[PDB]
Amino acid sequence: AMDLSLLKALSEADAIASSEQEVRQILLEEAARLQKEVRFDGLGSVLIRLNESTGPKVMICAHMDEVGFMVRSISREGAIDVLPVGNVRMAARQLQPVRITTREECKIPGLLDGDRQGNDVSAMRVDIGARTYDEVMQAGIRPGDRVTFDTTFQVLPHQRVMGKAFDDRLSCYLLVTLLRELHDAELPAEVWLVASSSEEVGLRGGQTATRAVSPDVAIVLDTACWAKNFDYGAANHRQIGNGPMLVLSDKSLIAPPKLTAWIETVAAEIGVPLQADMFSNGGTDGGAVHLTGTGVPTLVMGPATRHGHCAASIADCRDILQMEQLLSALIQRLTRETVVQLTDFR
Amino acid sequence: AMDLSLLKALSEADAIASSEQEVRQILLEEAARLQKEVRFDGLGSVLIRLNESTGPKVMICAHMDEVGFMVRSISREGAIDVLPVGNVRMAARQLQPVRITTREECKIPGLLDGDRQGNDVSAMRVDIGARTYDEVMQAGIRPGDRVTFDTTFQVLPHQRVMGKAFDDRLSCYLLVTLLRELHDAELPAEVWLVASSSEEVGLRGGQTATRAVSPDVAIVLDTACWAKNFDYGAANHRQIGNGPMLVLSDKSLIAPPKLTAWIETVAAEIGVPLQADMFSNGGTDGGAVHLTGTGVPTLVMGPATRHGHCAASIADCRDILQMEQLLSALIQRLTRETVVQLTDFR
Amino acid sequence: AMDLSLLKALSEADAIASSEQEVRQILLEEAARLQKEVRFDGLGSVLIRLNESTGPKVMICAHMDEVGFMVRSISREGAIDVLPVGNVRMAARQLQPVRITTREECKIPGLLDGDRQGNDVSAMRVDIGARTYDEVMQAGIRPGDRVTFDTTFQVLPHQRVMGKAFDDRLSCYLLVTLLRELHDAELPAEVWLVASSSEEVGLRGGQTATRAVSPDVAIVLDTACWAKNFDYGAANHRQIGNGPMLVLSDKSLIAPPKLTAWIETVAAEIGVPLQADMFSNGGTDGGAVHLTGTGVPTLVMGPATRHGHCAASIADCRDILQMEQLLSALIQRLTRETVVQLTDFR
Ligand SMILES: [Zn+2]
Ligand SMILES: [Zn+2]
Ligand SMILES: [Zn+2]
Ligand SMILES: [Zn+2]
Ligand SMILES: [Zn+2]
Ligand SMILES: [Zn+2]
Repeated sequence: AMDLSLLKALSEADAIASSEQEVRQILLEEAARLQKEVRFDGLGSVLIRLNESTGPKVMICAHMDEVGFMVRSISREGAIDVLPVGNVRMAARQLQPVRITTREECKIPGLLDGDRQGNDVSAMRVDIGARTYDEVMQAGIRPGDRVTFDTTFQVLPHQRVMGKAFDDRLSCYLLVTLLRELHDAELPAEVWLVASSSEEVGLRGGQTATRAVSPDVAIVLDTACWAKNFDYGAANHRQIGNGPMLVLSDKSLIAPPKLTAWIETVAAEIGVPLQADMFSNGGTDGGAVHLTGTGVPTLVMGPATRHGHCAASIADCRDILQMEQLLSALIQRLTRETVVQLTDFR
Repeated sequence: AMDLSLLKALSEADAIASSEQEVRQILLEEAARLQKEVRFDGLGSVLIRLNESTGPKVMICAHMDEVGFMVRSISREGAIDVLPVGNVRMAARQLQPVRITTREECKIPGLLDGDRQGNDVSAMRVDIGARTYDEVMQAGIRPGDRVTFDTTFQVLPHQRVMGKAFDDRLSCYLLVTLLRELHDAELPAEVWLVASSSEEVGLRGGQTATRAVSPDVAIVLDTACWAKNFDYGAANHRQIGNGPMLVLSDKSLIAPPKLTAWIETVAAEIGVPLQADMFSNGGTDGGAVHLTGTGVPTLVMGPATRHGHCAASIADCRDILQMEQLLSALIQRLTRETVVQLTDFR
Repeated sequence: AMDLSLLKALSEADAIASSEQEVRQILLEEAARLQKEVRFDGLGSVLIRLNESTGPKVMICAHMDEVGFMVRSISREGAIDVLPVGNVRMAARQLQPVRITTREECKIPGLLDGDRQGNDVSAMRVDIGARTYDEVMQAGIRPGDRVTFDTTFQVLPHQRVMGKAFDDRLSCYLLVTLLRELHDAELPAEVWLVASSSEEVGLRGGQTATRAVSPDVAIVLDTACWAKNFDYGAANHRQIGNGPMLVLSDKSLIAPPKLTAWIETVAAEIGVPLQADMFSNGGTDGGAVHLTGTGVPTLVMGPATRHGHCAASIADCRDILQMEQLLSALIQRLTRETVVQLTDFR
């Protein structure tokens, strides 16, 4: 079963690096309802201790922030200059409905447009219909205000879903349903569920949250899409409906073969199909995470999406439920001896 | 003397980020034979304690991984899509003999080819003569398999050598011969010989291994070649036969003048000529290493090579022997008072 | 069965136009062991009379030479300038392992590199690690020395093989196995097996050897590959595993319909599938051969390969065995009345 109102709430929440209160508050409400202790790092990353165990520490990590824009400047004509926060697709920077969230938490709708030069779109502005600097000031808008795509979460035919911020609200969704499923479970590992701050602008909350937790093993949840959307050939290992992705490599991390092989054997036991994927361009917080302290065995997993870093992505509900199932099964098998065996280089 | 069978074993070993077992086992055999304690970081970096001393901690660091490719995908026709691991030269991605190592450690030879567009070569595929997907599966080949240049180590005239992975197997070679020479020596410093994991893909095993060791001083061993191979002019400071290189700067590190001055005085005492070099394009272990904790006085040194990040590099045996001699002499002189003198900013 | 040691010997032999002694000696050893008469043309082409017959003269022709390079010049720095011999692929002229054979028959390994400008790669140099002119002289290297790809012959999965010079060492291989099989056979034709000199540089040994033999009919054995390697569509008629190629046309020859029809009927009788192919870009022995004297009915056949004129090609052993079988069957059926029928224009 999908909780579509939770997925709607997370998708529609407006949260960028350093202003993630809308996502944080959802997570905090879930933890408080289940009487779970919440800790924070210096950046505001949410650290939820699932349980108490003398077994190995496992961190399951998602990012709270989405790609968007930030108010930079207001012109005398009431044009709102913005800069991108994260890698917003160049093709998603022209004539796009957006909304601006002010310090008083008011939301003002607008149309974003930019100048195109070849590949690149820069000099972006948001139009709220204002004719003066003062009209914008009156709406409560200020430099630093977050700007996000103006997308309503929607259900698609055949149990697929569409909305903004699936990178990485799908994984925030998974953190919550893991918490709901496993809050009273007897587990062989101590599990920390981490929603890290500010991933889209680099590798920020990932680093600090990992240090605060100090896991023995880490699972980073992120998503990705194939550039050629309707190419269902053997080269596309990011096809929605074909099961969770197991990321073998990205620019920041090459997954450890022992951990990869173990997860594959668990997925095969429980009947979850896996897509083994490699990122040619992208980075995840997998990179910063594994390089913490003296090194953490880490891999990246997640459901595939179509499109990404734009007004809307598409995901398949079965993929999401299967990731939930695989994560739970992995957690239930992560014994001290298992994690020792997966880190023995002799 | 040169141990050519050792250099052959190291050069011909196939080891990329996260799959360095072929090099690690060679290192482990050397340490065991000399009854030396071996530790690991979380990434599998090999940490060899040479001795016990109350003097300063000295780390000598080389990397285990080589540039290569990784199996990404297998088409219905039996084409094996691969992605580069590390910066493989663009001119080394077309019609190159390679071999793939499977999870069962079988080695399947193949021909790599890529699609050239201008400077760039991408969409790389390996051909093993297969006609179907299932033929490749039957050979044991899977996504994630390491792919390396199919190069046999060879002796050249006038005591020079040619083979793959000289970056950084020449430096792994140096770690071993230092271990063989100094295993029973009385030394003013506690020496750690570190073969770090995953350097070609970033600041990876270097960072974590340095933290595990916490040295007072670090020498990072790496190699480089001059782009204009037969220009023996004054601007080429990477000429084979002209002595070990002392790297004054690279993208990731500017060596401390106090440390470089000291090394220069030791080399002049023992009659080892040095080439002072600056990297305009490249980075090293050096960058990650010196930024560890509150900062480690660090420099980069090593034998020059011709060519690099391709099927074969060329090195001069005299250069290698002189580096070995300079490393031993530095270690014998690294007293507590020396390393305090070289770190005094007052 | 395949004689892999023979194919290895032929593939690994280093032989270019005017220096084909390594292949010629292999051929001479086979003929002597079977007490067969060997003649030469003025270029050194090897002419083997299989038998004595009053029937029509049949020539079966392969070429001895491979594409490679030739030492042109040695600089004061010990760089060895080379020029290509034959059409070496442009994508096979950069960072390629090679070896140089001197007049004393020593083999010095090296790395070839070239200067790319657009499509073209020129100003090729070989590096043997030398630092001076005199170092190269001391190694025995001189202008005129042959330079070949440094490729070891290798077995691939599913009974396929990989090595250099498959163009045209696969066909030299076929000459030898035909000689071994048919040395004592009673035949309706007088068969001449010809390994011609210097094909890669023009219409060279083909022309002169044909004149020395004056055949009534000629089969020229050569190989080709399809530019788009993994396109197994209907337009690729050079797929390994799909049977020997019958060349309907190339730049230098349009095969006689009467001859191609006959061969097609023989192949269908014995169950050998054929791929009918047309060269849009290439020429062969076929062109020079058919224009000899008052004209010789001639066609080109051979096993397909993948890749060509580079460090390594791939071939399918079944294709090679089927060509051997088709050649033997053609020879056994080539009666005086057959070859008169196939040349009657009235
Ligand atoms: Zn993202
Ligand atoms: Zn993400
Ligand atoms: Zn390198
Ligand atoms: Zn290196
Ligand atoms: Zn040819
Ligand atoms: Zn040919």
